[PDB]
Amino acid sequence: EYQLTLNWPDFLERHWQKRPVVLKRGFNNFIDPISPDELAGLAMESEVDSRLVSHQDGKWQVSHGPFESYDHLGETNWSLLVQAVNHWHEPTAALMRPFRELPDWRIDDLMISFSVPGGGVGPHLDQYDVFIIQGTGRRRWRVGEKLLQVDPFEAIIDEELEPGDILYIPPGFPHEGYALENAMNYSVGFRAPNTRELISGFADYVLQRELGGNYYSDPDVPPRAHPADVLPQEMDKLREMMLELINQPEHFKQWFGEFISQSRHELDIAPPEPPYQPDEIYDALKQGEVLVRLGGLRVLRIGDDVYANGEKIDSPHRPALDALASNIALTAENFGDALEDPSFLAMLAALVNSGYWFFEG
Amino acid sequence: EYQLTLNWPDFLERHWQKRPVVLKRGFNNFIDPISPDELAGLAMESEVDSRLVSHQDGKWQVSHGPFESYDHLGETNWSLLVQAVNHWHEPTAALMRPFRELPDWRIDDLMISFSVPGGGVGPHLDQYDVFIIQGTGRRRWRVGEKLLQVDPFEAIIDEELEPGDILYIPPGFPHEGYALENAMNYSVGFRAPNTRELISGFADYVLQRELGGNYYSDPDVPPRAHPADVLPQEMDKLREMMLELINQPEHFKQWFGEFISQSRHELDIAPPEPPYQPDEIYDALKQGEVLVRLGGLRVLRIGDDVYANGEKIDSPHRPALDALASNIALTAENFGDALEDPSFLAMLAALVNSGYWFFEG
Ligand SMILES: O=C(O)CCC(=O)C(=O)O
Ligand SMILES: O=C(O)CCC(=O)C(=O)O
Ligand SMILES: [Co+2]
Ligand SMILES: [Co+2]
Repeated sequence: EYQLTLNWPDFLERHWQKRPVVLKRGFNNFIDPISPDELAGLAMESEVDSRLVSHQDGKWQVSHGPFESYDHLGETNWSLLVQAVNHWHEPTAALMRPFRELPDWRIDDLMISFSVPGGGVGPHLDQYDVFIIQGTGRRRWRVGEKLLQVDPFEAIIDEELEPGDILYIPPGFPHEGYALENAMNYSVGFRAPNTRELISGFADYVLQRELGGNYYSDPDVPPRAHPADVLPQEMDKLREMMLELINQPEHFKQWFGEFISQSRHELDIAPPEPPYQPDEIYDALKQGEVLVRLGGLRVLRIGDDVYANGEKIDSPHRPALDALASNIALTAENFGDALEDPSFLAMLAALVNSGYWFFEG
Repeated sequence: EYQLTLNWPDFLERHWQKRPVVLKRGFNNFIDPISPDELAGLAMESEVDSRLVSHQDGKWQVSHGPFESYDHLGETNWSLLVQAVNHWHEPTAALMRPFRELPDWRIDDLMISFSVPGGGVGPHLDQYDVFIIQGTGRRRWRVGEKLLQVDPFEAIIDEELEPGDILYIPPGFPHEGYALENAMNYSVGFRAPNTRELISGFADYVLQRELGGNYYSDPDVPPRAHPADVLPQEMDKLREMMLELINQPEHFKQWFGEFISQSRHELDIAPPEPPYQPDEIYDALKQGEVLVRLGGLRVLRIGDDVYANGEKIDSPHRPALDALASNIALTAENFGDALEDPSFLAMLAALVNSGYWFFEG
């Protein structure tokens, strides 16, 4: 397992969502989980979101994958960036574990860039927190003060990253990175909803479930000098209906569990055929087999319920469920007596048959 | 003009959104604004929403317009119902004026039914308030107590309506009406949003305007024993973001003005060609011409702004604008000095060119 040398309370107190910082030797003896060639290969696949970025003579150029080849690209001034490699490559997903000191619901995916000297995407800022882990090679990273693609900035951090160095950047800090030597960078990205996404999502939920069917009612309709007027008390009442629908706590929790447990990038969903019967799940677990969560699959506990990729999961076996949320790899011990409950077993079978968890690989 | 004999404070105190009631002789010497033949003719048009409802030997049958003919229908047991005749026929729109004792924003449209003896749509309840005005002929109306198409009920009102009688029904009271003699009924309908429609609309508004771009921020991210958990304080914060976006008062007002001023039925939008220049509007008004609001067009005042068919209207000429909201027919006096303001004139020209108001007809 990858192991951070970070002082976490320090980082949280001084840097998280406050100030960028180079974590020198964040990882000791850093070994890359994937090679440039493997990355390129991955970028050859259609299910994978990737891009190639180039710059020559002052002018940029972006291409989107999949790429049939790379036959002629150049020695310098380009970079291949692949989103969510952790959805497609397990060793890569291992890089994200140490960052579980921060909450799962806030973590996004892992983006990998390979760059030849000069390669990079130019000066910009992002709306999300990011840890950029330096793998093989070397890159110059610059970060300016809080103000996509921005004007040139005066740097407050200007560093050459070495294998195992990590650059943390809060949202809104302009930054710029380019390779000095053939370089792999691993961006553990975070994600945070905005209010627009929240109200949109919740509205979709309410439409789908046919909730909020209560009509404005006015047996005490107020008088007005002008019949076309809409009075502030009526407005206040309608507004209050809206707020009240939002404050129905159980519905709020269910909607948010479904909303937030969805991923921002395509998952490698491969439903088993033929489907698993509950008995197979039982037997396999009892025989000591490991149930593995699909890479990038979001699984979060909200109250007593667990939410996996948009689906709610409810069971009177609390520790087993919590095991589903916390553990990437699972064994019979994690579930305990819950495996004797056939309703629970059928639930696990449904999850596996959806391709959300798989045995061993 | 049609004139109600109703005691309005009584009706509001005892009946509005509380209890159904037959208003005997609501109108004196009631003259129908439209004939059965004209209604049928209207139902022959494609832009018009209508239906024919029949019952024979225990079994119902519904057909939707437009109808090429009525050649063979029967002497009995059917009814033609046309939605929003006030969108298509001015004398009909005149029936709605007396009901402006209730707020414009709560009023819907006017639906007209013609029925031969036995004709009617059967026992049902509605989610909106309605005044059913009896025109020519006679109908038996029954209304049961608060509980679409319902089981048979024990009536609390069971009356034969005569020309000029009006049956008021609050939402949720089952009712049943059928003709005794060839009968015209005029339903002045009301409408009230539900919470689902409100949050949907507001969400659409926020998406369209790109509002709510503020991201959840957690420099004070709370500790947890389990990394997959989502804590109640974080939930409370997200919820609070939602509520706060809803409570931005000016945005709330604009969104609601745009939302509520839309009609539930197709309008007769006929943009003039060639378009009116502001000067023509000025001249026509100055010469004494009458500017007429399009039938069914919703125009409502919210704060200082006026909203017409989804469009916001802002002008430092308050009385003129208020005139746009309150008056169906307008003359130069209604606008006063505002007509000397070319920005205002251009505004009127835009409204007319959209077909929202027209000169004289
Ligand atoms: O790995 C890279 O070079 C790019 C990382 C980055 O800052 C971004 O794409 O937002
Ligand atoms: O005019 C009619 O017969 C029908 C009125 C009514 O109750 C309805 O359609 O909801
Ligand atoms: Co960036
Ligand atoms: Co009805």
